[PDB]
Amino acid sequence: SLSDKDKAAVRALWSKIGKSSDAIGNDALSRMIVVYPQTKIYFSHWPDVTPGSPNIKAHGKKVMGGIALAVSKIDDLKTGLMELSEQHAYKLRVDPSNFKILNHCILVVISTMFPKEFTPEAHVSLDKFLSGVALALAERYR
Amino acid sequence: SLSDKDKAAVRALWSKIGKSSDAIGNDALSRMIVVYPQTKIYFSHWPDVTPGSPNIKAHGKKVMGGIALAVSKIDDLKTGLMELSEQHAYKLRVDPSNFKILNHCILVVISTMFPKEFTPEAHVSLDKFLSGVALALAERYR
Amino acid sequence: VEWTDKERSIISDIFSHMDYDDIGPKALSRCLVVYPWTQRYFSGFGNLYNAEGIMSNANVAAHGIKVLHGLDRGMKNMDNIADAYTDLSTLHSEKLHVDPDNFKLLSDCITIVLAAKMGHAFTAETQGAFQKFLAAVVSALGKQYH
Amino acid sequence: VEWTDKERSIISDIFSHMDYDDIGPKALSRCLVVYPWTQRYFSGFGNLYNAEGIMSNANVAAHGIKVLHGLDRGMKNMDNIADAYTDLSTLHSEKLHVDPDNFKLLSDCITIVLAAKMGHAFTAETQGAFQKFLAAVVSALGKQYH
Ligand code: HEM
Ligand code: HEM
Ligand code: HEM
Ligand code: HEM
Repeated sequence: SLSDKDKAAVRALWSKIGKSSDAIGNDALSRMIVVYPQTKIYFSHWPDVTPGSPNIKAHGKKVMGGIALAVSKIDDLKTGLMELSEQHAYKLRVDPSNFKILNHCILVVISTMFPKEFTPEAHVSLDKFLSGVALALAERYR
Repeated sequence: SLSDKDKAAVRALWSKIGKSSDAIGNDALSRMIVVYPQTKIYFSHWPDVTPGSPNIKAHGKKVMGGIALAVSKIDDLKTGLMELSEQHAYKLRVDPSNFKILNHCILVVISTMFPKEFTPEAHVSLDKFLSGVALALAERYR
Repeated sequence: VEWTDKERSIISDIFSHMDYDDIGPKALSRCLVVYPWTQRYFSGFGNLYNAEGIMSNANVAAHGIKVLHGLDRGMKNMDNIADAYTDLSTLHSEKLHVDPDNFKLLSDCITIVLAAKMGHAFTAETQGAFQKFLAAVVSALGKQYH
Repeated sequence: VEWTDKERSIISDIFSHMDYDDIGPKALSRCLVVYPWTQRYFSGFGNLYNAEGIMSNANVAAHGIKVLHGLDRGMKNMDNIADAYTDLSTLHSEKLHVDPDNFKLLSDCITIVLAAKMGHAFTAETQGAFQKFLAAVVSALGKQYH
């Protein structure tokens, strides 16, 4: 679970990098589809699962909107994401394993984009939080 | 998280298999070091790292006693196992990934030993529970 | 790669007495309730609403028996497992769009179902040899994914 | 495995511009605070008690430098990576007794430090190439375990 320290760390970092969340998302998803090719199967319903694609840029903006929501619900992510979870659970049926993948791509994006901000202390608490989100999303899987 | 349904399934199964926890523990930890040999590094300080040995019979009774406790604190694994959790962090320093491995081996032993009782529904609840314990053990690591 | 002769005997033993018509359904039904997202690929099958339905769904039964027989090529091809699933892997990758992580999960359900059936005889060394095999096949199935 | 000329060239580029004195410390320090159980193997180093101490620890710094140089054999023989780490893999298991999963954790930290440094330059294709190499090395180090 997230500590007060953890909680203060994600908020200060989210407070710091939140401006460029639209770019963070596009780059993360891009990275996901290119490095973890297996993940494209979930976007086969699209005609163009390609880096920076028209559509790719969109779900990316989508995903980081869910990350910012998660920051604002950080004291009870499980309740804060019941809707997000019902969608990947019930509607998309995305293996939780991929949440892990995306998370590693997200750390890389932010590390590239905000190297001074992404200290090892920012990292461990942020990694604690993204694992925290993944489990909230898994909430209605089984 | 565990539903009231999930909590119920874990309680009735333990009600059933609880007596043979010593057989589960021996068998599980034994299986563990044989099929995933790399986990024996955590027992590198011991004189008898092999299945059935006094010590595997030893660390076995304890581990299932932790599970027995976990069943007892099933409404709050986090609070219930903080005692054990700080031990594996600071005292044992077990990489949590190995919890996944142990959790698998216990599911397999219980299937050998209680094939009638270990139905898919019980399975999903128990797997959810052991993940829940695995998280609880990770509580004090970082 | 590499296999010990005993590893060879174990796998040959296990398969030689495998009741595929029994083990298949139970492993694929089992997988569908403990990893419910795997139901995503069996739309046309029908009911995946509750555990009961799944466990009494004929289509799933027929499909797990098929997926279990699938393993045969690999067992009858111990030193060239990747080549034996290259097409199966393309089938799984380009035609059906299955996420390869699910391969690991069904394997685990198979391990647990055989374990039930084999009980005490499912020794740790037996387990290791079967899992190593199930592991090779899954590396093979996810190969043509990209 | 199979290497594309682009991958060879990507690995070559990255290694050619690597500041081992800067990356090594930072990647090792990062791992010790992000996956604190890795601290188990570095008793003698001194202060490993919190992030500050770790990140100003000379012992830690020097060992991050050795560890990264540890990849040097690898990319300097892209087709025989498995072989090149046999001896290191034997040391890590029989003489140091380190859990192989930790190689993954430190691999990711190396990757994340490289990214900060390289920023915009760490394209996905660079990340895929770089991760592909490190996965090769990691498989190699956990090879002599049993
Ligand atoms: C950081 C973790 C994640 C977050 C915060 C997240 C969030 C979201 C959000 C906010 C939506 C918008 C709903 C919609 O599009 O209808 C969405 C949809 C979707 N997500 Fe995720 N998601 C995450 C992980 C994943 C992963 C790992 C995958 C694939 C492997 C995935 C696949 C999808 C798909 C396919 C859609 C629907 C496509 C569409 O927009 O029509 N998600 N997700
Ligand atoms: C189901 C999860 C587990 C539970 C409930 C559990 C529980 C326990 C308990 C109750 C103790 C006794 C220590 C004390 O009370 O002072 C213990 C010790 C220990 N555990 Fe765990 N454990 C689990 C998983 C693991 C795993 C996966 C490993 C490594 C692969 C591990 C390694 C150890 C070691 C090395 C000891 C100390 C014994 C010695 O002196 O050699 N544990 N564990
Ligand atoms: C041990 C791992 C597996 C083996 C050996 C295996 C084998 C097979 C075989 C032999 C077929 C028949 C192809 C045909 O119909 O021409 C098949 C089809 C199929 N498999 Fe797999 N499979 C495996 C894992 C999976 C998993 C994990 C999933 C789902 C997550 C899956 C989903 C499917 C689907 C949807 C079909 C097509 C149904 C049909 O036959 O009409 N498979 N598989
Ligand atoms: C990419 C992964 C890694 C590589 C390439 C690597 C490489 C090396 C190298 C080159 C040495 C020096 C041995 C000699 O003097 O010949 C070494 C030693 C060592 N490694 Fe690793 N290593 C890796 C990961 C790890 C991890 C993750 C840990 C534990 C957290 C670890 C623990 C150690 C220890 C304890 C030593 C011995 C140094 C001493 O005597 O204090 N290694 N490793």
